[PDB]
Amino acid sequence: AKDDELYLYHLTLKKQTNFVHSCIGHFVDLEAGSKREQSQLCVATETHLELYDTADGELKLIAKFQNLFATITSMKSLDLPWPTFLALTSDSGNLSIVQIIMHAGALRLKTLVNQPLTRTTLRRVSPISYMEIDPNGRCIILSSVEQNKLCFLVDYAQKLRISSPLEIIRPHMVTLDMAVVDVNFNNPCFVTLEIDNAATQLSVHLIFYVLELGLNHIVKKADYLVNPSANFVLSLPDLSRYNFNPFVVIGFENHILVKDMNGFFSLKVEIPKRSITNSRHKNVTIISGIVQKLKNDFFVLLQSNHGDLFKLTVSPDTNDRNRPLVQLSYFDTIQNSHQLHIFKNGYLFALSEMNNNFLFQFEKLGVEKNDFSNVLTSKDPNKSLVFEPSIKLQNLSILSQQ
Amino acid sequence: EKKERTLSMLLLKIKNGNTASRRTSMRILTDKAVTFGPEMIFNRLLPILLDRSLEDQERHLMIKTIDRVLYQLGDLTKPYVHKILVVAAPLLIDEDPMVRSTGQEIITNLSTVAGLKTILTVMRPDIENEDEYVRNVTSRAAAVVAKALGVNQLLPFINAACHSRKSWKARHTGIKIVQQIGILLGIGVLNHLTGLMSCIKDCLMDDHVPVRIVTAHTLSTLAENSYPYGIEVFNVVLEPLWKGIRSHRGKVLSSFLKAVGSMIPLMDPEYAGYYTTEAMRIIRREFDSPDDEMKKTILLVLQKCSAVESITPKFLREEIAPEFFQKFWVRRVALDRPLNKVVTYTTVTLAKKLGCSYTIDKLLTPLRDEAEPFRTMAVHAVTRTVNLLGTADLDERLETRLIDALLIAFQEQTNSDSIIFKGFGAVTVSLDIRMKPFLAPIVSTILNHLKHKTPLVRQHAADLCAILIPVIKNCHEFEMLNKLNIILYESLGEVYPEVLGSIINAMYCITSVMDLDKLQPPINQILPTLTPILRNKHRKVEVNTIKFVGLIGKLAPTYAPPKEWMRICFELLELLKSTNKEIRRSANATFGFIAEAIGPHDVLVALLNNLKVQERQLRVCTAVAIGIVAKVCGPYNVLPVIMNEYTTPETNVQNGVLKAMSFMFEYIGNMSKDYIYFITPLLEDALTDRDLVHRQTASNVITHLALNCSGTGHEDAFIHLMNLLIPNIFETSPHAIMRILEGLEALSQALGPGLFMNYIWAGLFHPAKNVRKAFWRVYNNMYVMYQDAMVPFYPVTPDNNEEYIEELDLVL
Amino acid sequence: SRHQFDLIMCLKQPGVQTGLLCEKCDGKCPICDSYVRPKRKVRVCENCSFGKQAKNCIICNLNVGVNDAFYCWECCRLGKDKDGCPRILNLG
Amino acid sequence: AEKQRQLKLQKIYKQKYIGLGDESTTREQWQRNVRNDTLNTLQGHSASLEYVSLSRGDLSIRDTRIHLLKSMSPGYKAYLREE
Amino acid sequence: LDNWFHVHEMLQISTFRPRTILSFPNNPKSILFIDNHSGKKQCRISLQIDGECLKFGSSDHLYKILDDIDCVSAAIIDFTRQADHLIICAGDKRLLTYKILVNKDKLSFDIELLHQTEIISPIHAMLKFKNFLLTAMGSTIVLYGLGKKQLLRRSVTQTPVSITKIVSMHQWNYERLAVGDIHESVTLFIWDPAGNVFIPYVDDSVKRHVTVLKFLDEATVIGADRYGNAWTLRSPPECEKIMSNHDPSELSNGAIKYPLDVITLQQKLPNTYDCKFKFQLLNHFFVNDIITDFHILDSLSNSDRPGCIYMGLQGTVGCFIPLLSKGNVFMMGNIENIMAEADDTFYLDYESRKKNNICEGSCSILGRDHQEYRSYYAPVRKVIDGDLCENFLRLSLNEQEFLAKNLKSVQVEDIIQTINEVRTNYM
Amino acid sequence: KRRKTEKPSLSQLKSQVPYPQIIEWYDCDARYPGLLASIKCTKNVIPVPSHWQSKKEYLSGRSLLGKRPFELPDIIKKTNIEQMRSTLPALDLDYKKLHDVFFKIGANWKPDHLLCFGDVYYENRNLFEETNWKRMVDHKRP
RNA sequence: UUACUAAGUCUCAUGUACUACAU
RNA sequence: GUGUAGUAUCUGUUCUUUUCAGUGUAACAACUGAAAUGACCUCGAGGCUC
Repeated sequence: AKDDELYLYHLTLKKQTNFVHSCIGHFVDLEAGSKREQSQLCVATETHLELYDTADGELKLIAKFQNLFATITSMKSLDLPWPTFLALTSDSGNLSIVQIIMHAGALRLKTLVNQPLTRTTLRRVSPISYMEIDPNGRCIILSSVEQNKLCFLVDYAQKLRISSPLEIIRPHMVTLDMAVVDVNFNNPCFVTLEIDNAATQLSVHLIFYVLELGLNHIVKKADYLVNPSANFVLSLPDLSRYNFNPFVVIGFENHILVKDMNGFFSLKVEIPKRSITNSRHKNVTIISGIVQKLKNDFFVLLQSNHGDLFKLTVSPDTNDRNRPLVQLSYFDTIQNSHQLHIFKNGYLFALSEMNNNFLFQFEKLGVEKNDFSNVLTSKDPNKSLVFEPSIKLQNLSILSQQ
Repeated sequence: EKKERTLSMLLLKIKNGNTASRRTSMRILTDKAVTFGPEMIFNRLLPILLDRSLEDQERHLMIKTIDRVLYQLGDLTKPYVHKILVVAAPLLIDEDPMVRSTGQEIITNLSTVAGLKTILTVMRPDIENEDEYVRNVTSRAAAVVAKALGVNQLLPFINAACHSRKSWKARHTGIKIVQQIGILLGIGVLNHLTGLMSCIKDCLMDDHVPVRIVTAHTLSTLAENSYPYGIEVFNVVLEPLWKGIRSHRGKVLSSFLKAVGSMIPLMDPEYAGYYTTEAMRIIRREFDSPDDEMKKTILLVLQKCSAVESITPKFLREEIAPEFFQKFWVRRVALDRPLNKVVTYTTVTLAKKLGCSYTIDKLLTPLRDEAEPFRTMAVHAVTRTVNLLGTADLDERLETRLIDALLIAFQEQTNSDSIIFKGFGAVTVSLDIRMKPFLAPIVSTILNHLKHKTPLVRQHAADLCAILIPVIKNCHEFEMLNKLNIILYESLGEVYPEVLGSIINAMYCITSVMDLDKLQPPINQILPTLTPILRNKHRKVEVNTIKFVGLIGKLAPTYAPPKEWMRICFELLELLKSTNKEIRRSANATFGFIAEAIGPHDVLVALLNNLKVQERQLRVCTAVAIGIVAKVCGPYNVLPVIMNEYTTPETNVQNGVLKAMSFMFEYIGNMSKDYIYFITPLLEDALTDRDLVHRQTASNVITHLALNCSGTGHEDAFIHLMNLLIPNIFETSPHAIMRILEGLEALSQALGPGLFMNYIWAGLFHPAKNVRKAFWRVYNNMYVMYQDAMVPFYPVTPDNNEEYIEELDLVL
Repeated sequence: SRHQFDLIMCLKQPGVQTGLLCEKCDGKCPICDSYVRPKRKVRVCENCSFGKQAKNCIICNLNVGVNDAFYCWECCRLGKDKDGCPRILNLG
Repeated sequence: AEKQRQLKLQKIYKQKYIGLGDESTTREQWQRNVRNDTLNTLQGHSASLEYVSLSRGDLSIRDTRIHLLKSMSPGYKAYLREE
Repeated sequence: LDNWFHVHEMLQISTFRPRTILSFPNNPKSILFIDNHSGKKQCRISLQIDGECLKFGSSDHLYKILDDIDCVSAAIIDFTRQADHLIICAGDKRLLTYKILVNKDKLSFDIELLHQTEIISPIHAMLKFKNFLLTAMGSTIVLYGLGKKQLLRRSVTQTPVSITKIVSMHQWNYERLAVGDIHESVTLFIWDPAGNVFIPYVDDSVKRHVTVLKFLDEATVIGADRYGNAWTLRSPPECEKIMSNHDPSELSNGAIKYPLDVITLQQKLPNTYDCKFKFQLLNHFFVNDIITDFHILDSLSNSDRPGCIYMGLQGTVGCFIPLLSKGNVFMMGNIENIMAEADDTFYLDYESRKKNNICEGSCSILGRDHQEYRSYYAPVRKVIDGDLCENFLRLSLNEQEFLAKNLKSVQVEDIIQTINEVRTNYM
Repeated sequence: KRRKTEKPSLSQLKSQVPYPQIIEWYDCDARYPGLLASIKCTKNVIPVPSHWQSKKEYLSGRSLLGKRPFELPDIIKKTNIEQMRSTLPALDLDYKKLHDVFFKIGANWKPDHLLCFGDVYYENRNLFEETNWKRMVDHKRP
């Protein structure tokens, strides 16, 4: 008898286009004998992976790498004191640090060290889905949505060396939005928002962690309870000019906070709102913050659910004392973008979770901090600014779309 | 607070007692050290480990306890700084690396307990110890305290306390602490490189020669720690280092050369040539060292310079080759072990740069010399050069001279010199196709070394013949095969087991290079002669005999009567589970060819009949033989006869069948997929059988079979196999319960959770308090292996649970 | 272990280090003690390495091992490979 | 001895993998594990996350993700009720 | 190999977010688009045929705006061969009928509102039955005819208790149906004339959340999952014999002789076997995307083997090609088996050379095994994954020749031949 | 005590159930009966094999005494090793023969009985009689 | 035309295997 | 062809304080505590019995 047994041949004709992860490192040196430039980006969708360069002000396919056959749940580049190779975490729990290399006549992706963690599946205990690397590249940190957090201390030698994992386990605390604060080599410090899994009331509390290179463990530092409305954390780099004390930006829904590590300074600045507020209007939120610093001027870009792109700068408030202030303003906005990067060049790569990734070069850079009209301050935390969006697109200029 | 003394007895409970009972003492003392008294606590903790009875594990436990006490008693550890500094100092200077590591850890913990000011006030007045050992211990203690309490945290205090001119003691102790910190930190001297060089440069032009030597040693240690890159700070003292090479005298020039040897490889490419030319005025001139401290330093400096890319091979052949060959390349160091190692290493490192032919045609005299002492080192260096470079740089006259020297060294092997034995094979491999024209020389050498009838001599000759067997016999000669086989099978009854193993290895190499009947010993005679040799209990002898019997049936699978091969297989079946894994691998490697040459049906019937005999102490190995005989054509020749052996009514036989089926499946990953359906009617009577043993081992079959056959598309058969398993979940006993759990987990992979779930769900809670405890085991393992995999399969509906999830019903 | 019951395991997050097994225990998958088609080298937490105890056979806990232990292909699919740190703390 | 080890491995596996029904587990305890894992995978796969984002119609996708995160805790229902 | 397509399409953002896409049965390709507004409920309809779109009437606008109409689900129907109607289901739970017009050398689309009908359910799924609209309520399947002043219920079929809602459904030549669920899986129905009802004749094995569903054949069904499983099921030959040898009218009531086992499964397990048959799993696969649309094409660029191509939500398009003969799937299966553990083979070679003198995930770059990743939710059954064997093409000649030595079969060159054969010949 | 006496009647539990005939008297003491009825009565779940609540260790069966030891699958019985080796109270074979039996002859071959989605084997059951039954419904016709 | 189910626990005996241990 | 200790498994045999309450059990079982004595009526059951 003929066996039915339909034999199907699966092919991926066009590969998954929703880009969930990106990294800013400089991986391969191509077409140039000796060149080192930080401008390049590698972007990953789950299985599929791609590597783009710009260097021209216009984005370029470099090579579409072979199918990894896994779910990449986070990807972050690491830079150590060298060719910058990206640390990649996926299902199987393996922390896989891969370097993009030129082999034969094509670019192939080589793996250096993969460390077994959890098991093979997409899990809550699985220390993936939340990942970040020390901006100086000294240590990589993975965490889990709920159970536990692991942080490896990365060291380079004639062969790469991953230090033994540093474990912290909080049973009932569901972790969300890992954001690591840069440091001067003092000590790595990462910040999370822990929502309690088992509780009578909904409680979302931020928590700070300082990994101690001396004692080789992660230390709970400041546990600050904030309203359940909390959304995300971003890292303010220094505030060295104003008054180790890191400061974080906690995006809430209808307003923004920034908090000290020592709790000395908690600044509430209400996020402005559109003029139309069409039909259903949420309290919104900010989906993606990012930081940039040049010439003593550091501003951050935080975009709302409507796509409104905002900046923050810090003012000493010379009249009172030297103390931080927080100043919102308005930009060209954009469509909703999952993640934002900035080259050493003035190019700002906007990775949209919606449809298309597109790159910019900013010139106007936005309104000056002097104007009291359109800019909000931490002077009075209770205040509201209505603004009509601008389709004229003055501040940002689209260079390339994907 | 006398109970803290009893806590010392509790410390005994941490030492003498159970692991949890021992860790409980530390966990309790961690929350009680603050309420115990720093004085008595230290007075009871320090002498406990200070005694010589502190074992390795005891030392580790004491170190952990002291670290916990310091972490609890941070400020209280200040008054006790004079105690641990007097206790941890000698332990840090111990012989074993573990002792020094524990001492350094204890010192770092004591430093981190108090502040840097306490460590400074403790280590500063300790410089009055006029004893060199006490001074070195204090310097190492200060270095360890600075390596953990911050290098720049103690850098200014040390630079302000050592930059004075009190006496030579402080000036020496400063450089000593600097070198100790640079050695303890390691690669962490990059940022503090210039910060330390700024304070260490005060000794490069110091008046006292001792301070200058200490500064040179510290600079060399820093260059070795911060090597190879990062020579920027090295330029701060690079000029004096390159100038004073031929300026100091005795110890000063020695220290300068020792520092330059480390600074040269880390230097750049431009200034490296100038530094080498400036140092050669005092290096090549003083190549002949009156003592060993100068000779070893010069050898290390020459090796480091050869490693550097600055001085090319031309400069080495011009100004480095003649001096190195005159003052160093000689038999004047035939007894200095350290010198014999250092010169050999330097020559091996420099041969790759100066060309192997440049030394292969210049070292053909030290090996052929009558002095066996220097001849051993010469042969070692020659073998190292041949292994590093290879056989390219080999001239005709040079090759002839090397062959003559090797033959003279092997013939004049008056002592047990394994260097020549190890280098003969390397030289034969370097010969390659040239060994054919040089055949009769090595042939006569091996004949004279084999017919000598000396035990160690015959062993070395057999080893050298087995090493160079494939190069000589495989030269397409067909003339030396008989001359080799006649002498090979002659000394077959050697009482020495090592000589017997060497002869067996040589015969195996000959049989691999020779054929039937090209081999000199007849197959019909070597087979019965080698048959009783396999019965010997010698490890190496049996390991070689197994491979010999296997290779005997390689090209020629016949050369035997079937009864002889069957007897050999029956004899070797008992050695398939020996202690040494090499014999276990050789047995399986030989039995495959043995069964391929004998026949499938005969070997299968023999193995089946052997199942009932050889009761279950070594019976399972016979089953492995069934699984080892079904790897040449697959398990389609072993399985049918197995199934009949299961048709046999005897229990123990059926068990051996089911287990043999398990193992034969785990040894084949991709094979069982096609064989799965023929198995299920056998497991039909297995899983249904009343005996918990048959149900157990059948489940063990389903484990491997399901794991390796999972995803093939046989789930419909797997569904059956499971449907018979589910009723066995409630079966008790540890073996049955774990075999059945593992079986069901294997079924989770072949079926996927969904159906396996469906069973687990319909039994998931239940009132029975027993059924529940049983199924929640399977659901625990399922939750361990799969979570996301089970997510879609939770039978949860809005009426099933209150909250449910509002987002599952969303449809777009 | 799979056979001897009283043997206790470690089960922590494995580090970069690789566990050693003695020539006597060579070839066993540390979970199932199987000799077939090994896959990935065992990795143990740093807490099981440190000093002399690092040299011990992760299986028999007594002898000093030269060889690395590998998981089999059945345990690598069962995921017990990634379960945690295999070691035998109690001698049994 | 063997079962006694299975108790310890029950404690360890329960610690790592959180909810594992041992013998007696309340429907509130277990259903919470169900909800937590289902939401966990809905937000965990960028795929299903993108899906729930559109079918729900939220203005941004991270609203859906952090929604699921918040939805993991029981009090989030009353939290929505208090808005 | 990387692209296999070209995409023909200040800041530009449209307030209208698209909803669904439709095409007329009679016109071979005429594609009608329906969008929504983010804001007050609003819609637009943009029809295109041939090169670019159409004008609306004599107006400049190329699209139509529908105020207060939002579309939860929509499908176009032709009640008569000469008339073309459009079907909207509003979130107000109202069924709206329209009429499409093509002006033909004045050519333009003219949409015309006909009727208004209230609906109990949201109507997540509807399709074209013969002469009729075949729609699915939440619980039940209604078959609407064409009435005037509004459309009428011609027949209603009450679902088995298991089905809560119907995500999607599809028909086979008007005789048969496959009806999907949110929670539960596909269940096939048959239309019985003069019985005026669909009778379920088969259940499905396991619980699967089916987003989109199609027919390859009469007896087999394609389906995807909310979670990314791509599967295909087949009715058992025991059922195919019965339905081939019997009329549907005898299924619900009347004499149909079922083997002893089926009835014993009815009284023994009434919940699972209520539909008295079960789908034996035929093909199963996991594509990490969420498949939006399956389409079964009798030929892909004239190729003989008919393929099925799917577009995923996160975006992707992929195909399942049935392999003729056997040694096609034997060679393909062997190549996939090679590339599966190839990383482990490299690790064992790299291990042996270290015994005589590269991590484990070297070749895969990630720890996931192929069979493990592609298995995932449920093990792949007969489907061999070509996306793996394609990676064999990029590897260097040394690596490829290192891998193919495990086969007594043909050389690397013929391997690459068979691999590249699929895109050429099969599409 | 109070919780044991707090239990709702099984018929009170039937109304919550879409397929009430599966629920049984012992479901009254289900600690979460409203839930257990929903799970047990969910579509595709396969009720626990009923050999629990019996202390017979699942096999005391009198029928187990009369079960046949084994029967070769006829395709393997073609290989003739049955005559070569007598299992009931050496035989040279061909590699091509055995290999072809499993592959050439027996590729499409499958066991005749197997079992279905929810088939569960109770102690008193014997599949063989049902195999001859299914085969007989096939051969014999009016 | 008979619409398919019986032994259990205890006690004191018989039947039969077995496990460490010694000549 | 023996002895020491010990185990398992048949089969035979037999039904342990009538009740109450608690534990326990899926329900049993099992376990834990106490104790009615007297009178009458109908066909081992029965009593808004005293």
